[PDB]
Amino acid sequence: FACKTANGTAIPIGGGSANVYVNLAPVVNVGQNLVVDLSTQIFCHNDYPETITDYVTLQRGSAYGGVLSNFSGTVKYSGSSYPFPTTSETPRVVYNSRTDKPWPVALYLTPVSSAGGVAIKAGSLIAVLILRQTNNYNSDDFQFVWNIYANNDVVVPT
Ligand SMILES: CO[C@H]1O[C@H](CO)[C@@H](O)[C@H](O)[C@@H]1O
Repeated sequence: FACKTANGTAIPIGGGSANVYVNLAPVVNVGQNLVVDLSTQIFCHNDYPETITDYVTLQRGSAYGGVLSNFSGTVKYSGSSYPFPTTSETPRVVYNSRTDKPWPVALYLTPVSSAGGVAIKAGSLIAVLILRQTNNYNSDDFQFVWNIYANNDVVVPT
């Protein structure tokens, strides 16, 4: 089991960490969602589907910088919504193919009432998402840590 980003940054068997740089809607009004859909940028696969089933959760999602200060967050994982920053490990998604499958994580971030102006700074860390991979074969319990960075400013109109 290993993962890679759209631009080809890899985290190999056994886990590790990588930086993910995301383009964000440049203007987001109060009452609207800023959507950060990581399923278009993070992909994983099973290296031995003939014998092994891989299990993958969002173990933890943390918010940083402007997202922590200026947004009210929800994370959608494989079709179900949970609070973000997260309060529990998600259910598992099964990985059972050698063909790359997206990691079905999307953040939905809506501005809090106090938010206004540059609510997310370009280049800033906005989230850390921990992918936890286990299997039905051995005791492997690996963390794939995704550090999410903003590519651009996000303005919340006032
Ligand atoms: C062969 O072992 C590797 O590949 C399998 C299947 O993906 C994983 O379950 C395991 O943790 C290792 O990453």
